[PDB]
Amino acid sequence: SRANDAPIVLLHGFTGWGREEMFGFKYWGGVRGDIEQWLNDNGYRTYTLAVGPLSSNWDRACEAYAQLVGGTVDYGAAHAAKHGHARFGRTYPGLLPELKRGGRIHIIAHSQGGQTARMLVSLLENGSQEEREYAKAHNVSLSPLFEGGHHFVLSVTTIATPHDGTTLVNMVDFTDRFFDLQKAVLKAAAVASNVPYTSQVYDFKLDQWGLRRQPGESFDQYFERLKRSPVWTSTDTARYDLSVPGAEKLNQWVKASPNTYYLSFATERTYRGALTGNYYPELGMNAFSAVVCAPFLGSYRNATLGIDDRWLENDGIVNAFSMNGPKRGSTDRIVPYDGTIKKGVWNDMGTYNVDHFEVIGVDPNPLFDIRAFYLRLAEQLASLQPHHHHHH
Ligand SMILES: [Ca+2]
Repeated sequence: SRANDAPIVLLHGFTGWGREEMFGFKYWGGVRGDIEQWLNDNGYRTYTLAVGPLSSNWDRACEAYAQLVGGTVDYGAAHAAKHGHARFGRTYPGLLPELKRGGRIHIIAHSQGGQTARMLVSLLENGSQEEREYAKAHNVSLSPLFEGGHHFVLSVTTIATPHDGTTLVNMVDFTDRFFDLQKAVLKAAAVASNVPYTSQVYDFKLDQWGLRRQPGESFDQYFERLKRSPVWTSTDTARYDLSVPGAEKLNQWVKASPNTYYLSFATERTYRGALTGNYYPELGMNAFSAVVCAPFLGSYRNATLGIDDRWLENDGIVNAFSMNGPKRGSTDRIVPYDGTIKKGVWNDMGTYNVDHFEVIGVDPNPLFDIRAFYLRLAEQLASLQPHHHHHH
């Protein structure tokens, strides 16, 4: 039964856009519909975050905070100076001013969005010691996000998240395939990549870096410039955070709050080969992933980097082994779901036979009851108790 009234907030990964972008083709629902609308219609108040898809988890968290409470994005003086980007970004009206009033939220995140959510919670709770100290030594102002003490998040749900990174980033032609992936997503929403569209369409939100598609520039050309930009070349990027070392690093500081519930969902759309031990993509997997990404993910081994046979099963984009929760360089606890949702630990809700894009409806899958998946999820989050009790 309903035990809390917190609103649900949806969060995307290395790909994603606002509800008004892509001519309305939703990241959350894709060809299958509108996930946010489905939840709202069924009585679970739901909102959508849109943040920089290629940006670091840190930038994304700063953007999320501001998008939630309202205001101008504050990346932190120490952080901005450390990476040579702007300190202030876009201004948001704020989706949930109630947060400043004691309200809470459930975050449902997909792909890299899971890392962002974890980071958000950490910053909210603990702030940033480095930002606090930089503020004091330089006499610069400080965003509340870096103070700590905030309690807005009742839970975090991650779906197909690379908590321990994805081996996809080790592909020699990663840079080109990655951007071709973006092109495939554009293709899914019936948008061409060789057309200099005058409407926005897909805003990558690179205010901090001063980058944006110009008049007369198609996505193809825009991506060519991005590839040579700091959002692809720096350590303050999705590219880095998505990597096995980059993830481990993030895990070294981004910890599970003992005040928040965490749910994890894994995905797989592969089959094992008997003679090679490798994993192959199943019939139905989004075409781009099956041809370009899956073969690699299910065959790439690296002993020195710790990548072995447990890393081969994948969802076409991320290794399944990486989803149940942070493990590399982490102190977080992961617990297999036993009918009871524990606090401050990762509740491994299992593995689902869906690919990276089918799970959000971007790639069709008629055997996947997407509406029921999310409704079941919403009902489960709504049943979370704001404070459980110790019993026999
Ligand atoms: Ca499919």
